[PDB]
Amino acid sequence: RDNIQGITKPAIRRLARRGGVKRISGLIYEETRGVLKVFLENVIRDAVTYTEHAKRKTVTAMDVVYALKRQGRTLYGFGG
Amino acid sequence: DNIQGITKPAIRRLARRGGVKRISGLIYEETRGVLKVFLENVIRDAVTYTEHAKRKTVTAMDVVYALKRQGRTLYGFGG
Amino acid sequence: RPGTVALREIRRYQKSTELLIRKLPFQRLVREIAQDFKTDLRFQSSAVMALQEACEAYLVGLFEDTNLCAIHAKRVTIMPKDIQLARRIRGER
Amino acid sequence: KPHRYRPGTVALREIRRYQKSTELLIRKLPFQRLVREIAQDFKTDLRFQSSAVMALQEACEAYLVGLFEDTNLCAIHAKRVTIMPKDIQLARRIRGERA
Amino acid sequence: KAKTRSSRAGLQFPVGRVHRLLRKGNYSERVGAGAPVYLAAVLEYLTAEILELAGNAARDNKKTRIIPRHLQLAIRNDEELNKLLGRVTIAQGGVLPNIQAVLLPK
Amino acid sequence: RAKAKTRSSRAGLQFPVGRVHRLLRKGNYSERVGAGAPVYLAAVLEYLTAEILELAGNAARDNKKTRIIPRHLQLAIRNDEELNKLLGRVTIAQGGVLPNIQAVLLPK
Amino acid sequence: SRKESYSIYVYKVLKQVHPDTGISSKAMGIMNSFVNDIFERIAGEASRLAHYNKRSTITSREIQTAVRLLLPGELAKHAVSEGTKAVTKYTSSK
Amino acid sequence: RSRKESYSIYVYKVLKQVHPDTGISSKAMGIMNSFVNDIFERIAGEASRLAHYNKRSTITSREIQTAVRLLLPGELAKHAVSEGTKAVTKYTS
Amino acid sequence: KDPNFVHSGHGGAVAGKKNRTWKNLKQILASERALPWQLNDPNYFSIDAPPSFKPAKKYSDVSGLLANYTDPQSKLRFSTIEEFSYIRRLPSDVVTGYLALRKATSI
Amino acid sequence: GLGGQEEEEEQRWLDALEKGELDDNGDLNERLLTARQRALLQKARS
Amino acid sequence: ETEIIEGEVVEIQIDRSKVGKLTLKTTEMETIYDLGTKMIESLTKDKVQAGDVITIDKAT
Repeated sequence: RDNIQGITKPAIRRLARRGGVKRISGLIYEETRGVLKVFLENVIRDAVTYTEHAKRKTVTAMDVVYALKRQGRTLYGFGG
Repeated sequence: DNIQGITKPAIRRLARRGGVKRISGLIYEETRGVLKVFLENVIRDAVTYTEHAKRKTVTAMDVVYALKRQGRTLYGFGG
Repeated sequence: RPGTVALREIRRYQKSTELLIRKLPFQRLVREIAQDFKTDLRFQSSAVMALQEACEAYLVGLFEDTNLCAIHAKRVTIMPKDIQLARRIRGER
Repeated sequence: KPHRYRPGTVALREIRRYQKSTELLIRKLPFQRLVREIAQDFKTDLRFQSSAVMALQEACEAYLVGLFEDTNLCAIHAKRVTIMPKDIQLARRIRGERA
Repeated sequence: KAKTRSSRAGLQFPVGRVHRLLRKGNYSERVGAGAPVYLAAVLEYLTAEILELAGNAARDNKKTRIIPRHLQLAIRNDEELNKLLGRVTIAQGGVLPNIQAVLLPK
Repeated sequence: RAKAKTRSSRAGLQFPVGRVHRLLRKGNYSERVGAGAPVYLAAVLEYLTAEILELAGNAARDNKKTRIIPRHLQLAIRNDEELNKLLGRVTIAQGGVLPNIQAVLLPK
Repeated sequence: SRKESYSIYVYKVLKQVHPDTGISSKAMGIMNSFVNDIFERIAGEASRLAHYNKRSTITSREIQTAVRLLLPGELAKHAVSEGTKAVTKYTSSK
Repeated sequence: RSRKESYSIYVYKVLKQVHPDTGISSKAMGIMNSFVNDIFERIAGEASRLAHYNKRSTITSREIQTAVRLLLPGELAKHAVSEGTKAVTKYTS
Repeated sequence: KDPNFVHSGHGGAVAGKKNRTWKNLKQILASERALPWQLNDPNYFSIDAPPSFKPAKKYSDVSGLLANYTDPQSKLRFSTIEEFSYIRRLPSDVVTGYLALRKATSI
Repeated sequence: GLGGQEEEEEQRWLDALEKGELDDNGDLNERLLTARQRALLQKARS
Repeated sequence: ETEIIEGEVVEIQIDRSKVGKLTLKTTEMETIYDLGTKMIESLTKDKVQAGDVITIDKAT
């Protein structure tokens, strides 16, 4: 329905504070949410194309790991 | 020592293709460093392909394979 | 005082190891973004954890690059224009 | 026709003419000579193909043009219309190319 | 009598050469006959579509002989060529015209 | 023929020369995988394994604990300018980030 | 020896696209290198996909998947339309 | 049935050599298995290119010596080449 | 004028793709090794001196004095503390020079 | 020679520069679109 | 007159007779030395390791 707003204002505060930023102007939130959603969209679309090719309904940890290799933004520890 | 032969005018021209309105005088000497270190990447990779081929001559393919490995592929040389 | 507890907050999340986004909101967001690629998908419990680890990492790196943009412009305060600069010069879009 | 100009009025003509044309901005011999330096510290007495040295210049200038566009946008963001070496560093770091 | 795989699939591009390039390229010990048909058709689609832009760019820019500048104009005017090629480079194609906004004087 | 032994033990390696040869020869990286390749590759993997484990063990001991956890691996690789090239665009599950500040942030 | 390449097919496509038009040897060098780069890109991703599935056979489905993984957006759809049309002709023509 | 085929034994045999007092967590075993697996794919992938870039049919120590020299950074490249030559030297007698 | 006007074609490369001169000395030796030599015959290569039976004394690179030492970095060899203070200041241009000057591992 | 047309093109490009009436790239027909670009223009019109 | 080596051992390497190689550092120079058999059977015997400071009576 409307789930992009579920990335909460404190969660943005914390994630940006792990990233070390000092002052968050309140303008930041919706562009950060949209950017995140587009990165998810690319990874998910790729994972769905692997899953559709594999004749399979369930998206596995391997499909997201292969999408992260296809995008050159890899992630160790989930297998492979 | 031949990197100083890359000219301040050529660096203005090369920056002006990038659309910059104004330069500062430190850019010319720092750009020579950036060019030298970029060569000191792509040449050493190309030489490594050249050595694997047992060659004395650095070919178009030797530099194309280096530029492809560096993810900056150049179309119009090799194939 | 303000900006001082905002700075003291950095060292806690840079030392601590846990995920910062809420699992269920993220889980629904992945499924939402998937709906117009396909209906009726099943997601393995490990896959959405991997997607969250990738997304929090992507944002942490983008926030460092955002901090670089702001501090280069002599600001301790970040702005959406820092994200527009970063997402251009990254070569992404 | 006029004299001294409004500053940048010929710089706009430089951008136009160097973007409309496609020739390389460094002359060949300075680069032809330079290519026979960088290799020597890792392997002596290499011989360079006439195609390879040109592909190296095409790559080097294409690499610098993209770096200058990123540097330009860094300067414009940082209020300036004048580029400075710290804009080259910001562009490199956010590209992930050194540091 | 024989029939070419290219004309049997309806392409100009060489289906049997793509088959041999898959077969000798070690991409597998087994290659399906439809794979090089599809791959030749996609290479042909990409080639036809970029050349249709490039010949129009040449004709618009008061020329007719296709040269690397017209290929750079084909690649950078269309966002799906621009994302597919991205960080790859064109020999003497230059950069697409861009005297930057704000620096363009008031 | 009496008492077989691993090609790893003949090379002086822990890493599995048989497995590496099997993976090279079924991965279709070549039509002819000469046995020097998997020995050399097993040794390369074993060296990189030793280097990255030793840095992680130092990071774990410096963090006062006797176990490698992904946090101690992230605090090894982001503290090495060589491995931060080799792993320079890989993400670590449970690793977090390196503690870091631009000096312009700090008060008074 | 024999420059194993794509130039005559690229030229035959140009003459199918714009019969009046002609093309420099440098632009043909770009076309050959681009074609061979996209070939290695697709065939590489198809071989990865085959290993991920534990398949040997490089089927039409593998190439299609590698194509829609590598091509963006509507360009993926229209290239997929051309590839599926070409296979539809081939499988009908025997 | 399927089997996990992991490098877990060998990374542990190496840890117990470099830090005899120290152990591996199950998630760090995952990171180590990922690192070995990815570097194997990176090196063998470049070795398959390096064979066809000379149109040789085999892969041998020289293809992988070249792939190590290309893929690895500074000191690690000369160290990995030293280890590969040492292991092949012992293996060939 | 001169002792001849009609110099014969002795067997240089008169019109071949190869270089104009005769076979170089290595190629003369490679072909001379095909002749029906007996074990005792004065072959031009059999006159080569032995490889040295002594280990060869270490002489320092920058000064020629007897070298007790070799540098872990530059692999130059040296005799005294002030020669190390010089060798670490040399540009790599001449470090690779001095190694090649005694045909060491430098290529 | 006919380079006088390119000099007048530069004069037209200067008239727009003096007015300040140029695109964000500094630059000065649907029949030019491929079938994919017609589908993308349909997607822009929907 | 006596031949004494002294320095921090920087690095020490041994392999199978035996062959090996030692390095030393003072505040003012560094060296790499190939070792003869009767040094190998002394540096190993006395468990010398990188970062030790050692004095060697060279004659013995």
